[PDB]
Formats: sequence, C-alpha cells, structure tokens
Amino acid sequence: LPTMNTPGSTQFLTSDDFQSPCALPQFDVTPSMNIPGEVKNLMEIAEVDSVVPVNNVQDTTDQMEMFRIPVTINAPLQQQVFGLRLQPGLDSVFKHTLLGEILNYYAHWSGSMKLTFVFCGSAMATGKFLIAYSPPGANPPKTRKDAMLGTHIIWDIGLQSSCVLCVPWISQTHYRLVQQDEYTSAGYVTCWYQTGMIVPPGTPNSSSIMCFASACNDFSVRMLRDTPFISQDNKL
Amino acid sequence: LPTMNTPGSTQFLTSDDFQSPCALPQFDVTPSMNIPGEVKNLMEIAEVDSVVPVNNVQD
Amino acid sequence: LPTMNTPGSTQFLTSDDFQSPCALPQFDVTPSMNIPGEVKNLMEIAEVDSVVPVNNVQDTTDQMEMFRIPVTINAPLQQQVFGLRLQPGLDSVFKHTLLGEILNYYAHWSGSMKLTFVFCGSAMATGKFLIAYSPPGANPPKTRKDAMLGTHIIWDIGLQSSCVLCVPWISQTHYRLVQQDEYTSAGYVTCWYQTGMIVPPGTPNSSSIMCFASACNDFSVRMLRDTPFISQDNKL
Amino acid sequence: GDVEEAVVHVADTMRSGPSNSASVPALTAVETGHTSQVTPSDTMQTRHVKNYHSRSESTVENFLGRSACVYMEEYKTTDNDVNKKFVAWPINTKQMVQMRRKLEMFTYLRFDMEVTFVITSRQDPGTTLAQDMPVLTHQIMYVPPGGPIPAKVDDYAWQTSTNPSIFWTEGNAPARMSIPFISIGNAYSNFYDGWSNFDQRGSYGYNTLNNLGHIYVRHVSGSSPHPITSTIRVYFKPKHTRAWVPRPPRLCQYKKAFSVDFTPTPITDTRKDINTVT
Amino acid sequence: GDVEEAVVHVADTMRSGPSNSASVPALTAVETGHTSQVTPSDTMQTRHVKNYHSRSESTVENFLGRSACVYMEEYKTTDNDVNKKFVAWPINTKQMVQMRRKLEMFTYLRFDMEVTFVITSRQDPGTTLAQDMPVLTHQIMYVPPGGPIPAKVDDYAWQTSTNPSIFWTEGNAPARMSIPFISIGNAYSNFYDGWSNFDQRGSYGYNTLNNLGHIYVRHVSGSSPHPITSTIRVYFKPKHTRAWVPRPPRLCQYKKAFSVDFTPTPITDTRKDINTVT
Amino acid sequence: GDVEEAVVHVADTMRSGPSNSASVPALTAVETGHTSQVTPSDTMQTRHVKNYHSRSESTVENFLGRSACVYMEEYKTTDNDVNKKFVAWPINTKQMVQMRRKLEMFTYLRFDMEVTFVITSRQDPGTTLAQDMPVLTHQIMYVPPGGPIPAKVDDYAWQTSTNPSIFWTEGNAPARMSIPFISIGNAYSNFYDGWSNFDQRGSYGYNTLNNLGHIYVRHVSGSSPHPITSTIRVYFKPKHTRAWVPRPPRLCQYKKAFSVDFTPTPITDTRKDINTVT
Amino acid sequence: GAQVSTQKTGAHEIHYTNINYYKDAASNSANRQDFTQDPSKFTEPVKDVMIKSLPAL
Amino acid sequence: GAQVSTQKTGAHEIHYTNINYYKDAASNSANRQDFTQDPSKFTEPVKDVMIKSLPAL
Amino acid sequence: GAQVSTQKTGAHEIHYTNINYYKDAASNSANRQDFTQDPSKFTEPVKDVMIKSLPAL
Amino acid sequence: SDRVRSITLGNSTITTQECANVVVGYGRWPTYLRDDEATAEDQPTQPDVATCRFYTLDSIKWEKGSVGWWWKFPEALSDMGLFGQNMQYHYLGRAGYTIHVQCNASKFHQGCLLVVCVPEAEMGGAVVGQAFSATAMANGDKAYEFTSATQSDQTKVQTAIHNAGMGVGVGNLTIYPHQWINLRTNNSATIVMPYINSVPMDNMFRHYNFTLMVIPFVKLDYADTASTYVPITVTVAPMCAEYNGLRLAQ
Ligand SMILES: CN1CCN(Cc2ccc(NCc3ccccc3F)cc2)CC1
Ligand SMILES: CN1CCN(Cc2ccc(NCc3ccccc3F)cc2)CC1
Ligand SMILES: CN1CCN(Cc2ccc(NCc3ccccc3F)cc2)CC1
Repeated sequence: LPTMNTPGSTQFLTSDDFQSPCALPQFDVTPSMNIPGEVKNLMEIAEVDSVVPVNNVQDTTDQMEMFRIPVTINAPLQQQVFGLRLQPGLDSVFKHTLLGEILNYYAHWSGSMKLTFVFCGSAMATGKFLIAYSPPGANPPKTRKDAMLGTHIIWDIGLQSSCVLCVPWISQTHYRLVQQDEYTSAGYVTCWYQTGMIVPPGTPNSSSIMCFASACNDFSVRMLRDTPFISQDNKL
Repeated sequence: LPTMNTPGSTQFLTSDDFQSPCALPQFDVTPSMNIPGEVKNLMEIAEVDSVVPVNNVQD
Repeated sequence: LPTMNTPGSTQFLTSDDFQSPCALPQFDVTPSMNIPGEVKNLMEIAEVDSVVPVNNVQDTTDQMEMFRIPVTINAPLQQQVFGLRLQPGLDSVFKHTLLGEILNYYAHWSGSMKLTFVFCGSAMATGKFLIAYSPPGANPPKTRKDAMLGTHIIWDIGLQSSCVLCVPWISQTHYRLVQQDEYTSAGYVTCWYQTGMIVPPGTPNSSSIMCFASACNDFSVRMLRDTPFISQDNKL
Repeated sequence: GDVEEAVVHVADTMRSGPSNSASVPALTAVETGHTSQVTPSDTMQTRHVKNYHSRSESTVENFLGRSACVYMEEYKTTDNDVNKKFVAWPINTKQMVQMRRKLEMFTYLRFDMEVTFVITSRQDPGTTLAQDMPVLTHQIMYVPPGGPIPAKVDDYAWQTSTNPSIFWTEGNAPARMSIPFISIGNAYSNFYDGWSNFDQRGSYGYNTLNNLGHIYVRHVSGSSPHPITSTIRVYFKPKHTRAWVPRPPRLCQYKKAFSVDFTPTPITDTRKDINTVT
Repeated sequence: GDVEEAVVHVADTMRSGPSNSASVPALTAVETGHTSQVTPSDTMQTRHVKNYHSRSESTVENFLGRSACVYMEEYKTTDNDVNKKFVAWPINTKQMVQMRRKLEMFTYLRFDMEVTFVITSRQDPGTTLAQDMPVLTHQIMYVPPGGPIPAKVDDYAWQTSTNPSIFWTEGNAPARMSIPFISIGNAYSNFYDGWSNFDQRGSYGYNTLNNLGHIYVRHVSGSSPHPITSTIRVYFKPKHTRAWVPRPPRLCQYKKAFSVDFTPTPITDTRKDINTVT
Repeated sequence: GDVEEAVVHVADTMRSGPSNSASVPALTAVETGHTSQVTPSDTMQTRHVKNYHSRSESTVENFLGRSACVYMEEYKTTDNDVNKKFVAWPINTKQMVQMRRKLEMFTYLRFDMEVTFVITSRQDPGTTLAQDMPVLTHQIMYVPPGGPIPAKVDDYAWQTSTNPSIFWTEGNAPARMSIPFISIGNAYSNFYDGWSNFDQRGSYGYNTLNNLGHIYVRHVSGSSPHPITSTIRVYFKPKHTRAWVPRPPRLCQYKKAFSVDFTPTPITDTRKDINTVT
Repeated sequence: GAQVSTQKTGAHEIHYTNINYYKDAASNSANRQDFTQDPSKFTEPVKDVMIKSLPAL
Repeated sequence: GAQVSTQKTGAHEIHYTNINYYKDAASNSANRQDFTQDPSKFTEPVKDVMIKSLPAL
Repeated sequence: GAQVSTQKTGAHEIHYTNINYYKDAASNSANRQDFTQDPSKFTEPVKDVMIKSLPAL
Repeated sequence: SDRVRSITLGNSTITTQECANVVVGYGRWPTYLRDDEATAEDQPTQPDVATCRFYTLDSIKWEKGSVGWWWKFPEALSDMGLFGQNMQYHYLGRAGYTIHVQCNASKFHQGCLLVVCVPEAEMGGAVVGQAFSATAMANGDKAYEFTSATQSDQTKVQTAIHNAGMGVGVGNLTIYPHQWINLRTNNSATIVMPYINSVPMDNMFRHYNFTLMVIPFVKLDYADTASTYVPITVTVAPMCAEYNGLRLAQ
C-alpha cells in the first residue's frame, strides 16, 4: 500500500492522544470502589470559599494577624477600612488563596466573583459598612463620596453575621489575562464606615472582620500553563 | 499492514494541506462576532476605484 | 496515502502482539493428537497438594527428615507442635513447594489456602490436636489460650486419617505482594496438643505427621515476573 | 452512513447592437462615492462570449494559505556565554517584511494556525574538527504569558508539566503542530490606534495588544567537545481565515518591528512628460 | 454495524429589575459551612446575556493529561566503575517538583499510565576523539518487586524471559508503552498518615506504600574505544483519570523525596499598608 | 459480511451459618490421591462475597507468550581466522537457563514460533581508529538438516536458492519472522527417556530428538580496514501454545546444555527450630 | 467497528472516526470529551436544604 | 464517516475522500473550496439604489 | 472480512477490529483471549466419585 | 426554630438550643459495607449500640493566648469503653463518626474558631531529615498544642500554626468538611464524617483515618468579668461500626 510521510512524523508532542501497545497484556485490574468525594472539574474546587489575608501591613510579627481587619469604636465620621486591587491571579492578597492557586495554572479567566464578609465582634456591638467596587479608571477612589458612585452594597450587622458582595463581570473582552497588565485592568474594591461601630459598657473596644473569596457559577479558565510559585535547583 | 513509501515522503511543501495534531487540546475559542466589512475575495478590493497619478512629468 | 509515524515506531517490545510474515510458506503441519493430560492454566497445577518441609531444624543430617513432624507420648499438658509464618512465596517452608514455585513467577496473589495434615502413626494410637490460624498482629501467640482465640479447628484422630484447615482470605487489600513485607503481613499458623497422644503396650513411643499445601478455587495471581531461584554465570 | 457526499465562473458578455436613446450609462457622478457598474456591452457593440474563468485563486483563504518564515535565530551547543546557548523569542508577526505586508492588508483577522519548524546544524570552524557525535535532539517549549522562564540551558523550567513541548531528532521530517484561535478578543488586530493607560499615556500602537507569550529552544543534552551551531526557522500558515475592513497596501519601507514609523516616499516613478508612451 | 455514532456552557445571566421586598439574598451565615449561591442578578439590575463559555479545559482528565518528566540519569558506555555503566531507579513520582505538586492536589487517584522515554548521547571530552562507532542500541527493563536485580552490565538477568523490556536504536522515534492500573488497593494514595508496624513504629508516611518496582537501562553491547555518555528522561502521562478528596495546594518548598518535611513560610507578600492600592 | 462480531471470574463465597450435623467435610483421606475440595464456607461462618478476580494472566498462552533470549554470539567483519568471521549455531532451547526452566515445566508442547533478531556493532580498540565506513548489512540463513553448510564467509552456499534468508541493514527495526510447528512428531518433547540404537545403546536423553537444523550469519560484504565486532541475539516467542503432562519445577542448577546432570541440593533453607516464627 | 462523534468547534460557527487496534482497554486514547460536573457536593454539604432567598437562620 | 466531494478540473473536460482523525476542529485541513463573493458592499455603499441607465443625479 | 470483539476492562466500569493480512495461519497474532479451564483432571483422578460431605471411606 | 437540634445515638442524647445546621461529610451518610465491595470472607461483627454512642473526649481551656489544638482518630478513642476493647481484639475495623464541639460564652465575649476534619493529615518533623516517634503526634485522648513560633525540638512535629504542620496555607483548610463557632450566633459545630480510605477496611491501630483541628482565627477577648477562660469540649460517636478478623488482644 503506497504511502508518504507528512511533516511531523516521529516527533514527540507532550499533549498528543495516540494509542500505544500495552506492556502488561491481559492484566486484571482491581475492582472499582466509590470512595466519597469524587471531583470531576477543578472549578468545583474553585467555587469553595477561603480566607483572604487582607491585612498585609509589612509589620505583621504574627502571621495569623494577616487575616483580621481591625475596627475601632470612635472613628472619623467617614474613614476607609481597607482597599485592594482586583487581580485574583497576581495581587499578593489573592495570590495564595484557594482561588488564586487554581488560576495560576492557567492564562485566561472570566466570570464574576463573590466576596463574603463576616463580623466577629461581640453580640452587643452594631454598625453599618459601605462596600463598593469601582470599575477600571484613571484614579482609585479617595473618599466615600467617590466610592459610592460605583457598584456598592450597604451592610447592616445583625443576627445574620455575613454579607455577600457579588462583583459583576464588566470587561471589554470576553477574557482577561491572569498576568494582568494596564490593558486588562479590573478595578478596585474598598470598604468605608457607613454609620460607625457602637458598643455598650463592658465590651472590648476593638473588633475584627474576615473576608472570603470564591467564584460564581459562570466562572471559567483556559490555556493551561505551568505555575511559577514552585521551583527547585537540584534533584531531590 | 504492509506498506511502501513513495517519493516525496518527509518533504516540507509550503503549499500543502494536511491534518496535524492540536497542541492546545479542547481549547474553547471566543464566540464569533459579525464585524462589519467582511471581505471574502481580493477581487472585491480590486473593483474599487482609486486615483491614478498620470502627471509624472519628472519635474 | 498521507501518514505520520507516532512515538514508539521501530521499537521492539518483548510482550507485543503483531502479525509477521511466515518464512515456510504453505508448510503442512502434522495432524493433532489428543494426548492425555492437557493443561490450560497454571492454577490447575497450583491446586494440587504437595508435601511441606516443616521440620527445618538447622540440624537435619538426613534431608528426608525435614518432612516429618515429631510427636511423643508423654508431653507437657499443653505444648506447641510447630509454628510457621504464612508467607507462601517468601518463607523457606513454602518457598520450594509446588505452590510456592508457581507464585514466584508472579508479583501479586490473593485467595484462600488449604493445609491438610495426615497422621502416620500406629493404628492403635489416638490423640487430639488444635490447629489455629492467627491473623496479623503485633505478637504471635505463645500459649494455647492465646492461639484458641483465632480461627482454629479441633482435630480428632480416628479412621479418617486426614484433616483440612482452610485458611480464610482476611486482608485489607484485594491482593498481597509475593515479596511480602510488614505492610502486607498474613499472620501465623500453629498447632498444639489438645489431649495428648496415648498408645497401648507394644507400640513405638514416637510418631510423625505430614502437611500438604494447596490453593482453593478462589486463588489467583497477577503481574508476571522472572523467578530468582535459577541463575547462571556462563553460557552452557 | 458509510459515506455522505457534499463552479461560479465570471459573468458572461452578451450580444449588444447599435443604440440611440436618452439612456446614458457612460455618464455618472463619482461624487456619490459609488463605483460605476458599466460593462463593455454598454458602450460598444459586442459578441456573445461564454467565460469559464473563475476567481478561485483570489479567495482570502488561498491568498493567505501559504507558509512563510517569521523568525530565524542561532544557538550553540556549547559556549562560555550562558545566554548564547538557547533562544527566547516573544511571538509576533511583525519581524519579517513580506508576511507583515501580506497580513497588514486587513484590519482584523480570525484564523487557525499551523506551525512548522525547520532546524539545521553545522560544525563551527576551528583548528581541530576531528570528532564523533551521535545525532542531536532539540526541545521546543511554549510558555503562555506569565509562566516561568528558564534562565539557563539546564534550568528546572525545562521539565514542562503543563507547557506543551516538542522533542525532535535530526534526520526526520520537520516538526509540525496546530494552534486554534487564542485571542482574548473576537479577532486579531493588526492595528490599534490607542494608548495603554486610560489617561492617554504609556505605550502606543499595536505593541499594546501583543501578549502571545514566548518560545524557547535548546539542545536536549548534546554538549560536543567542539562548538556546534544550530539554526531554527519558524513558519506560519493561517487556516480557516476570515478578514474584515481592507486597508491600502503599505508604500514606505518598514523600519521598526513594533511601530509604524516611516520616511516619506515619492508616490511613484517619473517619465519624460505626460505624452511619452515609448 | 460498519459505523455506530456516539456542549454544557456556563449558566446564562437573566434580566433583573428593581426590587423592594423582605427577601434578603445578600445576607447569609458562613457558620453553617455553606457557600452562598448568590449571583450578580440578585443584587443589581442586569441585562440578559447568553454565555457560550465552556469549562472543557478545567476537567481533571485534561488537567492531568500532559506528559511531564519524572526522572533523568546518566550512564556511560565504558568506565572503570561497574555501577556507573547502568541505571537503577525505584519508581516514584516524588522526584520532580512540578508534577509532584500537580498530583498532590488530590488524596486518591486512579488512572492508566502512558510512559515515553527520551534518550540522547554525547561524546565525552578528551585528548583524542577520532573514532568511528555504528549506531548505539539501548535496553530498558522493568522488574516487578522481588525479582532478580542485575549487578553489572553483562549480568545474566538481562536475558528477560518474563520481565517486559524494550530495545531501542538511536535516530528513531522515542519509545512508548502503556501501563494499566497496577495498585493492590482500589486507588493510588499520595498520602498515608500511618506506620508500617502494628505497634505504631517503623517507617512513617507515603514511603510505606511505594512498592512499584525498579527500572534498569544499559547499552546493549556498545563499548567504544573512548567513553560515551547517555542520558534518559522518563515522562508520565495519566489517562482515564479519577480523583477524590481534593486538598489545599502546597505552600512551602519541597526538601525531601520521601517525606513531607518543610520549613515555615510566610502566608504571602506584604504591602505598605491596608489602604495602599497603587 | 463487511463485519462479523465474535469473563469467567473466580468462584464467589456464599453466606454460611452455624451447623451441627453428622456431615464432616473437614475430615478426608489423602491416601486416595484425591485433593480435598473443601472451601472456607464449610468450616467457619462466612458472609456473601462477589469476586471479580479473573485468572486471565495464568493461562499457558500468556505464561509462555513472552520473548526470551536463547543465544548470543560474536563475529568480526575481518580477521585472520576464517572460522571467527561467521556464526554457526545448532538450534536448541537448552542454552539459556530461564527459558529452559520455563519450558521444562511441561513434558510435551505444540506451538507456533515468532523469531526476532537483535544485532549491534562496535569498533574494536586499537592504535588507529580513524576511518569512514558506510552502513553495514547482515545476512541470516536457515539450513534444514542435511543441507550444505558454508565453510567460509565467501562460500558459494551463501547464494540461497531454497533456504530462506533475511538481509538486514543497521539503523532499522529488528528483523522478525514466523515459524509454524515443524516437528516430525505430534508435539515437541522436552524429555526423552530412551536411547538411539534399538539395542539400548548410543546417545541417551533429549539430545536424540534435536534435529532442527542450523543458523548462519555473516556480514554481506563489509570488510573494514580495521576490525569491527558484531553481536546477534535470538529471541523466541511461542504462539498458539498447547501443553500436556505438567512436571515439578527443577530444583538444582543446570550444568550441561544437552544433559540432565546435576549435583545434589538441600530441599530448602533452615531455621533455628520448629517453633521459631520471628 | 468504527465510532463517529463530533469534535470541539465554536458556538455560532465536524466528525471524526476512531478505531481501536489493541485488545487492552488501557491502550485506548484519552476520553477527554466528558464535561459533566456537580459542585453541590463541596458547596452545599449541609443536611437541611437552605433557600437562598430565605434567611440563613 | 467519510466525505466525498468533487475536485477542481476544467470547463469542457473526479472525486476524493476525506476523513478526520483528530478530535479538534482546528486540526482539519484548509477549506479552500468556497467561492462565494459579493462586491456590492464596497462598490455600492449608497443608501438610495441608483440605476445605471438613469442619470446619476 | 473484519472481526470485532470485546477487549479486557473492569467489573463495574470497548471494541477492537482485527484483520489478517497473510495467507498462513501461523502469521496471526496470539489468541490470548481464552479462559476455559477444568482442574478436576488433576484434583479428582479417582474412579468412584466422592461426595465432600460424606466420609471419605 | 432551626437553632434547636437533638441527636440520639445508643443510650446517649445530645441537645443544643443554639446551633447552626449540620454538615454531612461530602454529602455521603455513613453506611455498612456492601456485599459486592467487601474482600474479607468471614462473617463480620456489628456491636451496634455498645459501640455506636457518644464519648466525651476530655476538655481543654481557651485562653487569650491559645493558638489551636488537634486530635487524631481513631487513636483518640483507643481506650474508651467497648469501642477500645473491640479495636484491640480485631484485625480490621470500619466506622463513620459524628463530631460535636461545645463552646459557650456570654453575649459580651468575642472570638471565632474553625472546626475541620482533615483526612490523611500527614505531618512533617520539626527538623527536616529527622524522624519522630508515635508520641509527638498522638498519645490517646490528650489534645496537642499548635505553636505561634517555629518548632526547634527535633523530637516533635513542626507546630508552626500558619502552615498547619502540613506545609500548606492555614486559610485554605476550608476545602475540607468544616464549620465555624462564632460566639455572636453559635455555641456548637456538628460534622458527620463518613468512612474515607482507599480500601474497604483497615487496621485501626496502624492508620490515622483523619485528624480534627480547632484553630482560633479571631483571638478570644472580654473585659471586666470574673470568667477567666472558656472551656471547650469535644464529643465523638462511631456510626455503623463493624469489625473483622478476631485474634489475641494487642
Ligand atoms: C500579530 N499577529 C496576530 C495573530 N497571531 C496569530 C498566531 C496565534 C498563535 C500562534 N501560535 C504559534 C505557536 C505554535 C506552537 C507553540 C507556540 C506558539 F506560539 C501563532 C500565530 C500572530 C501574530
Ligand atoms: C506515587 N505514584 C502513584 C501512582 N503511580 C502511577 C504509576 C503506575 C505505574 C507506572 N509504571 C511505569 C512503568 C512503565 C513501563 C515499565 C515500567 C514502569 F514502571 C507509572 C506510574 C506513580 C507513583
Ligand atoms: C527443544 N525445543 C523444541 C521446540 N522448538 C521450537 C522451535 C521450532 C522452530 C524454531 N525455528 C526458529 C527459526 C526461525 C527462523 C529461521 C530458522 C529457525 F531455526 C524455533 C523453535 C525449540 C527447541
């Protein structure tokens, strides 16, 4: 049967799908067992919440302190609680979270995100907070009046101790680069005092808040790549 | 299956049409968008008028 | 017909299945004859009994002595007859038996085993014996009270001169390694005097017992390997 | 089921006779921006002609469906300079003039890609060349943007676990692969009249949208007693092409790989006078 | 008979208008261990959007379906040290960092394996290199646990009668083979929090369950007048994969090939203050 | 017509409860030469278990279906001794120990054969090695019993007209061929307890029935200015196998290629005493 | 004994044949065409179903 | 799963078979058999249709 | 003239085609798909059938 | 109300008037081994009620400086009632578990605890390339203390809290089944852990099926009160337990 070899023959492509001979002919495999916890897609992992280390103050002698956002009883009428860049795969805040780790194995991402805040103060304490997301622009907000123009939610602390801020997917392109640059910016997220925290007598004067990050049901990734967080110099 | 290679095997012809493996398996492409001004044949461009520089007087 | 060679072409794999040209074209083979004793599976061989050399006392000047387990008329009320490790493919006792030889050509094994004991004393002699199998544990049994807790059978010597101890397959894994280690231990087997041996006047004061080893109908092996018992240094 | 089965000639001339009427097909007005649709049959007597010519070879698919070199570089198997033993090229189609001009006739493109690699080797000159070396092997690695980049020939990054790669041995056919449409946008853009920062500052031009990654090449383990130099050529061949918004072909010679800068050029050549025809 | 014949896009956004009611989707309680299922449509007005994005590339099958190097070693065709003329590697996936981390994201795995071997050779430097040697040939032998192990290049054990082996000649395509699921248990275990002895003593960790065997390689009969060095790289490519019980990715650098030992590491990098966003 | 289309797990355990009766499955009598067919269900309470284990890998077809080396020899392209430039091997399966023991587990065998040849070359050491030689070619010739035998490399007998032969060039895949069942009897015999002469004299043992012929190998026309040594390895792979009358495996080491001679060996290893279990 | 199935393409704007040559299922090519998934296992591991609109507690 | 289609020839004075081997549509061969075209987009971009025979204005 | 048959897989959780190219049956591939066996030949070579439950003698 | 839960196992009952929902492993409820999945042949023993009951595993003290604690199972219950005896006398074991953690404080206290069950929680030694005994990681029901600073003693495990002694980010432990005890609205966390292993059954003295971890993510704080610490109690109840391969007692 006449034949002609085309270019690419005898090459080894690491991502090919070809049949090959079996070295252990007629090997009987062990019967399957339905172990609990089967995972069929990394996105299922990506959708689980994880604590975000927002308090990266360059002076954290205690590592666990990075997870707590300080709050005080007597604050200037309007005062910023925190601010951060929305770069889930590049910013130091999201770099090592359960979501950031998955993204670092890819190059493109798209979809919305969830940020959940939980108040871990006393039961008698109360307050209100304004959390706003500012799409990309030439300047990040500096005061509450600037922040309130963008997407935001007013959070009231009560019996329900958690509030969810859904960051919508507002972008000019269907996808964004994990190694984000100026062209594919995503904006900023900030939190401000809405009313202030009030406490009765006989309670601590300070409290803390924690943030959780996760992906919505429309999130996706593409173009698999090798992560840069792990490296070696010599064979183990 | 017996076979025999004919002349021309292992050559690289710049105008060939052969199937080749995909390096990015199961890559999801961006949805298509009907941008105005699609061109399907260079002759469509060739049929448009253009100014002719007839006055080539060397001065 | 355009084609491209994939990795693995022109390699010689010792366990491949490919068609090849015949060098003796149209050769007429001799007619077949149904010789008695056709064997279609090595397990059929593995299921046949064979004598186990249990008496490996490091002082056997006579090799045939290894096959006989001594027994005496006047023994301490409780006394151990023998003890051994259940490593059919590794223990010296089972290493060279008809079953051990087959196993040494493989890497994994599973299923139950049969141990058959036959009393070769006088016709007037009588006695009872306790044979027990102790699953894996931190310590092998030291006395009859310890042994009787595990699987065991009380053997009565009478007209029927043989008794069968079926070792059940109790393991955490579907398979065990022939080159057994601590992780895949199998236990121990021991025999003890139940009542003692009594003889009338005019009979020998000593007797012997023999053991036979074989596999049950649920036994199996997998992963063929090269046996280590045979070796050479120069071409014959 | 076993088999499922699956041409447009140019317009024909039509017989035209003498005419005398008020209709004036010859006269028109270009001010409307409309190109006249007149035919020779409308100004002169013509015979009936059947045309079998076809415009098959003018389709964009065929026009761009030819492999063209886009980059060539040299690396040595052994040398003192570490940077000289491997290649690191940011992917871009502006390096070679011919294919650059071919692509720049359209503003937006969307196509699949077919990549072919041609590798050749030669022994460097020297005072002593007598040596015996088995066949060499080469590794090509593709690093999407943001991935780790090797800093030396024997770096750990060469152990690709997710980055696709090809291992090739000299003497066989050139390596080949296919690449789908991998742009974040809906189509590739040859031109981009805009800036990077929202304040209209920073990088300007098509340099802003070039984020396709890098390609690295090395000798797998060859290290000869004497230097050996290798050269690699990369060829691109668009497939399944679509184009939008045609543009005028470039008149001035290229001068930069990431800019439109140029020097003024005359419109065309000159002749003795407006009547010279010889 | 002659032929028998044999897609799930992400969820679409839905138009949402102004609302004023007692329902409060935004408020929840994380104490339950339940991740909120809210969507942007539940907190802001949104338009109707059809999503054609798919999560095809995030499947475990595709995530792990890439060949990665797991071991590399060098052996010489001729030398004084007998142990230096062949390789003997106990199979394990903990040697290379990248694939180790990739696999360690799951507790239990069950997959078929595809093994590819890349072999290259080079002439050692010396004062005299002029020689002529035909093409070399290599033998790869797999020894299940407990089998005989060769002690020298020309040992009798190299006459495999049951042990599978591959003979390969330089200049051809890399060798390849397939391996089924060969674990005694129902699934491979990356971690094992337990001991070897029932008295909670002896070996500890995943080192206890590593009993996959060995691999040996040698030059079939090549013995040059001058030394020649060869290197072999082994690549693993899981197929038909299933995974259970996901785990958090490793944060600290690896330090041992058969242990989880590590050094404490900061959670992440630092910035000027909690408000810095530049 | 275009297509025509064309599993036995081990026995399952069955629930067994307490029993008290006159039946005594445990008691038997080995004097009958009958192996007891008892099962664990007959002596202890057991649960219901479904077994999916299969004995596929224990079949004789698979047990013997592995290629194994049977002979290796060296010949030179050029030398003074004529007998040293080619090989002449009488076919027999008793040369290599491993496959010999594998085959000797059965008394009679009947199978097709698949033969593969592996050839490698190397340059002999010397004071001057600088030379250039094109690729070598080798000839393998099979001579049924009684045929002419060459006496030198360039003998006339190498012009085979009826004797099958293979010509092979270095650098390609190993040569292969198939051989049907070519025994005058109804089955191969590994053992033969008898003599050659009818008066019970002459040759004794399996040496009498070995009349399979010879194999010869040479370099077709290569004759280098300097010596070059080549080695050939022969591999046999039974196919379509049938066996009869199993025998006990050999305990003593082999000492002759055409005899059963041996030296007495201990039955097995020893231990401290009959009760030692540690 | 040939299988015909669709190949990956695009939303708005396609068959390949496969045949198995070896007797061992481990020799087949990767079955990377499955896209079923269910995240409720890890996101909703609670016993009592909670309605998103209703208060959590 | 084989496609049969005509090949380029001449006017006055012819089938080939194609089969896809890979699961990715990007691996197929070039589809250079399409010859549809419409130049009115660039030659007649006006709003009101103009008859060639009638005066332009 | 193509044979289609099942290939080895697993219990809980599959066709290949074969064609012969040579005229000699010795050229075919190994027929390692047979799993019939009967051990009664070597384990029960007695003349009178013995019931396991009943006494041997 | 949905803040009231009651659980009844064997002859013991648990009542909580202030609790959140109940987390069920990976959505899988504990169950007995099926016939088509087992491997051992002999009849198992199901000592229901005798072994399936709650067992209070001692109590710790939560201070302002506490860092966390961990327990390993089933070794923690090695000497607790008939469960321990049956564990000792049998070669193989298999059972799910119900973990209930109690921690109550006034409406003027503040703090947050993370309760998580980590299956296959392998741990690394304090000094890389230095082995530890089976006493620096499990010694019965006693709780082990995490450390704020890096461990230095070579005879014990690396107790660096931020790395969880497994060389991973502490904040990512949410992936495993878990619940939070926030003093503002919760006093107890309940987790139903099914049997997870690569084999149908396993020796319960050689293998640690899973590890429980309680980590204060927001340190306890209070002011002007006579209560100096908040005790924390853990209670565990094996479920659908069955043993196999009886032998002498370990
Ligand atoms: C500026 N032009 C825009 C269009 N773009 C087309 C294009 C897209 C991808 C590739 N990939 C080549 C490749 C193949 C294999 C491995 C790595 C690779 F980068 C080529 C061209 C070209 C640039
Ligand atoms: C610790 N991981 C567990 C999973 N295991 C998968 C695995 C299983 C078998 C093989 N065999 C490779 C091989 C191929 C050909 C000949 C001999 C061989 F050993 C590889 C990986 C990897 C280790
Ligand atoms: C003692 N055993 C008896 C069985 N016999 C099997 C056998 C039969 C023929 C061959 N021929 C090998 C061959 C192939 C090609 C050319 C010439 C040849 F001799 C091999 C084994 C082996 C010896």
